[PDB]
Amino acid sequence: LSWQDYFMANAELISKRSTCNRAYVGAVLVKNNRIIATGYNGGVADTDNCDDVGHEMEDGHCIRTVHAEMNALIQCAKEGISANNTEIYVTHFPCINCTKALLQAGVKKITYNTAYRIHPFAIELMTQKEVEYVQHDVPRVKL
Amino acid sequence: LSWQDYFMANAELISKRSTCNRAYVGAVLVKNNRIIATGYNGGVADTDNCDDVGHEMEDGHCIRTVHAEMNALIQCAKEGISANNTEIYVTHFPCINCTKALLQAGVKKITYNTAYRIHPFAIELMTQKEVEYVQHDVPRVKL
Amino acid sequence: LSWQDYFMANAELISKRSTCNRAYVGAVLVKNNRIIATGYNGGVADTDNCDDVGHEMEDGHCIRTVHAEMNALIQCAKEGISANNTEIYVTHFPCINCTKALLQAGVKKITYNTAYRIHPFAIELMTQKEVEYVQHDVPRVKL
Amino acid sequence: LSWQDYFMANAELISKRSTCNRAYVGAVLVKNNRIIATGYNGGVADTDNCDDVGHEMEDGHCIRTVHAEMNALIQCAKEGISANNTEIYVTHFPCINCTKALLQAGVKKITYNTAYRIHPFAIELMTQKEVEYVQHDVPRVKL
Amino acid sequence: LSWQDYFMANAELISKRSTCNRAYVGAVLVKNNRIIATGYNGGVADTDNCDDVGHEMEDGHCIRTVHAEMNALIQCAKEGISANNTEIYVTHFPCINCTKALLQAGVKKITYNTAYRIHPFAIELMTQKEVEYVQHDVPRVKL
Amino acid sequence: LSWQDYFMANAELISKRSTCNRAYVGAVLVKNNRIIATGYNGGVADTDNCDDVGHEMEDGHCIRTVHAEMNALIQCAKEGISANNTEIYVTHFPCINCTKALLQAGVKKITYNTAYRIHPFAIELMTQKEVEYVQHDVPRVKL
Ligand SMILES: [Zn+2]
Ligand SMILES: [Zn+2]
Ligand SMILES: [Zn+2]
Ligand SMILES: [Zn+2]
Ligand SMILES: [Zn+2]
Ligand SMILES: [Zn+2]
Ligand SMILES: [Zn+2]
Ligand SMILES: [Zn+2]
Ligand SMILES: [Zn+2]
Ligand SMILES: [Zn+2]
Ligand SMILES: [Zn+2]
Ligand SMILES: [Zn+2]
Repeated sequence: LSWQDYFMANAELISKRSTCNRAYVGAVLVKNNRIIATGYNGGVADTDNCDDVGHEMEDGHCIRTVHAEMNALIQCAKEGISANNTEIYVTHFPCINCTKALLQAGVKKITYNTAYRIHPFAIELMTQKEVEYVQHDVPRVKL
Repeated sequence: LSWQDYFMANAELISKRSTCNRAYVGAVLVKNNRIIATGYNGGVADTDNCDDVGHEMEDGHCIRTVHAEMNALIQCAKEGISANNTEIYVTHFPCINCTKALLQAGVKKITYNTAYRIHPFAIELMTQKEVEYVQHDVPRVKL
Repeated sequence: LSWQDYFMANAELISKRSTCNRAYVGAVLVKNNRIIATGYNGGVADTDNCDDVGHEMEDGHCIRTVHAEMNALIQCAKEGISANNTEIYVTHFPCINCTKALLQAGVKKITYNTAYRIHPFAIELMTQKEVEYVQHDVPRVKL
Repeated sequence: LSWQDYFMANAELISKRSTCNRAYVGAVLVKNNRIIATGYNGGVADTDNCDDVGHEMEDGHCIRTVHAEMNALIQCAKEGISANNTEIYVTHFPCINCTKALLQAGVKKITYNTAYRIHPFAIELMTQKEVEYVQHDVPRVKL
Repeated sequence: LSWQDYFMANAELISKRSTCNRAYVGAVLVKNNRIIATGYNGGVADTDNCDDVGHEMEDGHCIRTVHAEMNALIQCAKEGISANNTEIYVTHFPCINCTKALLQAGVKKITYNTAYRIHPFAIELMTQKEVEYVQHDVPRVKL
Repeated sequence: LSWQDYFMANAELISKRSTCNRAYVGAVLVKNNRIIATGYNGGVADTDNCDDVGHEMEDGHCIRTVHAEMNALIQCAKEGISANNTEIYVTHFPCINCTKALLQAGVKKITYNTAYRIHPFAIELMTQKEVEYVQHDVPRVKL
């Protein structure tokens, strides 16, 4: 059982905690192969959730949640734990907004399981910032 | 100057470093009267800026920059410096996503200078999450 | 999955990285619902492992590895990450020394999956040191 | 008065705090010639001690205590202070178990005052891990 | 608006908080262009001040205050935030005492706005310690 | 030895590393019974010392060294290690500036061995700032 799997497996698990059916996504922040922070698709803590009270639409989607990736980053900021020089495992490739946050934060590698459309600017930023992104299936597992 | 005047002064001050024609924003994160992190309208560090190579519009908005509020938080993350129970001073009241991010980060007060129409969800959130928001102008300052 | 199910899941998960034929153990140190450190049946990092060069028996026990519980704590030490008032999830209940180490480290709960005969001194200790110990199975998990 | 002495002297002092006559041993963890953690031969804190209630035998010795070396390491884990890249001063060379812990922790040098039998595996591990161990008498001192 | 200005401007602002008219001086400790600590001319916190109760003379001056520079350093020590490898912006060049403290602390650059007489020993120490000091006017600013 | 005896012992111990003929001082900063930082009569690290090149008198006092009390605090600053709510053990009671620095740093007790005439302002301060000061001799110690 490799770290990539151990990590990519944790993402899929955490993504199940998404508090808004519109999207199940999980993210894990690793440093020295050590999980430091995690996140899934959910809104502010101690706040209603698209699950209990239904979505919070605004011409389109339940804007109620904070993206998993972002949530992971916020966990570092709230818990005061450095994210610079880390890598990340995400169920889906980050949207353009998160991609900028992750990079700004100092994340040096994006490991996704799947991805609809990777924003071209994402790719540009990643290139300029010299950050690699790699697909990596979710390992099938035991009891 | 008062503490508020000193902080809001910095908000207005740091916003001047913005690298995007379209907006000059500045955020100051404070904990126990100490500026711990800041932010302004800027893109990912070490990447082109709407300033040097021009904007990256897409739908009518140079999507290059990262909101000051966020950058201030990202800075916290990136440096392991905690933003739990902090207070923010911003030139303009946060958009709905920054609001979420900020509350999720653990900030308990948002002291703004300018403000359009605070999003309804913003208040629903600040209300539930018991965060207070106050207006305060930029003290006129000497040298 | 429940929080317990997510943690005990990782315990069982990380134990798979063990490098010693004779035992597959996995420890997950948790603080405020965040996995902060982990461990599995492994020897010193960057040294031969019962896996590659075979066991180092002496009296009938490959003494190469370090107990998962410990490695999880050592990881805490090595990274300056605190283990005070944390909670541990382990595949098998701690031997008497790990029990001591864990309590001395400041963990207040030991959630195990499997358990032989908890040492009497173990209970004397957990009792005095007011640490609680709970059993919980590994949730059956998908992909 | 050299640091080696200042440190080796502190070990002998702390070793006097051993809470079990069966063995008086002290240990000091240094980083940048700065004491970061210490330990002596004693059991879990806020627990009985071979001193007050007599030993806790198990076909041999009072298993009641945690080895000084280990205790020092635990202090880092409990207090959340990094031990990686540190050196150590111990009244006696570590047993094979502690030797593995210290190495795992990232201790880069063992300074002992005395030593019965250094486990061969200890020497092997230390070699593989490129860690030096040196004997160093205890300086005689003043008032 | 350059960082030198942003920083030198903050010093002049903080210097206005001096709680003893005999001297208005402010200091800012920067690391990675990030303010980490600050200080002005004032006495121990939660103590009287040459402002409210008049000076505390001793054949010369109100010894009641702690120099701004020193206060900044103390803020790091009290708040537990590393000052090694930082630079500093001060309204006035440090006296010989502070100069030694700053250097000991690990401050690698002194940026002053003005300076009466720079103690020769200061210059010597700075040279031996390879630390540069630079004058830098205070930028004139807005509302 | 008692805890006090162990700490005051170190104070007297570390003062022996002083590099200035004229005074041998030693400060031990303690938090929850752990020596966290120390100091002795020494100049800036990596600079000539009254010991090697002779004193730097000016008005009759080798102004080279930095007071032990301070160096202990500077060490705290330089290493990000907090000195809030700590306790200090010193060979000689602090001069008025160190007293200020120490209180401002957040230490709540000053356990000295020797003491000339405590400055009046020192008491005014320790009184207001509710810091207690105690005398205690250096325990006679063996090897
Ligand atoms: Zn939803
Ligand atoms: Zn996103
Ligand atoms: Zn633009
Ligand atoms: Zn925004
Ligand atoms: Zn084996
Ligand atoms: Zn064990
Ligand atoms: Zn015993
Ligand atoms: Zn041992
Ligand atoms: Zn005054
Ligand atoms: Zn000064
Ligand atoms: Zn001298
Ligand atoms: Zn002094």
